Amino acid sequence: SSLQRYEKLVKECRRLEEELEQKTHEASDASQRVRQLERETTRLMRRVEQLVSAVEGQKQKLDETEAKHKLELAEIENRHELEIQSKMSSHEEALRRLMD
Amino acid sequence: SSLQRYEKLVKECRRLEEELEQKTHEASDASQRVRQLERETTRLMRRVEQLVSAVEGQKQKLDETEAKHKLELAEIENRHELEIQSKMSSHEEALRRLMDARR
Ligand SMILES: C[C@@H](O)[C@H](N)C(=O)O
Repeated sequence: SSLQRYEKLVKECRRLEEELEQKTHEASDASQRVRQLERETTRLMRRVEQLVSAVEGQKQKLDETEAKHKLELAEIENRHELEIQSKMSSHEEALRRLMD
Repeated sequence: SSLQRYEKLVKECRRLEEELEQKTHEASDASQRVRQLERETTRLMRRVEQLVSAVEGQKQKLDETEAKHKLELAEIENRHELEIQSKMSSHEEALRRLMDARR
């Protein structure tokens, strides 16, 4: 009776002490895992941020190559039309000097 | 004394029980945060692979755009050479006919 009731409560106290020890080891294991994952997430968010800046940089660079090319084309076209006009001018002076 | 001995052990059992519940709650919060981190980890990893693929796609588009620009420049030079040759040949015909006329 009385001794048995007391030893049953002693045994429950020990069961709580051993479960507490187990949960302490598991909480320690979990904290190792959270810290490991937080080091990964922060490292991931950084490279994502660098890659977004990279994509926007390549997109800007493509608009720049197109802008330079369209200008190069316009300069070439202007220079060629003036060269053709120069030939026509020279031809007219030649005809004027030969035919008087 | 028998009663007092049991009641003192009862209070310790409450302290341990309450301490186990606090540790149970802490483990419950921790393992939930792990699961959220594992989800965010795969979500971020998926975006890294996307952005890397987007980078390689833009680099190929850039090289082909440069290649296309170089072809268009060569075709412009070709057409200009065509027109120069046509102008100079028309001026030579005009010369030949006008020198014939004044003969
Ligand atoms: C829980 C405890 O108080 C009880 N005496 C038992 O035997 O489990």
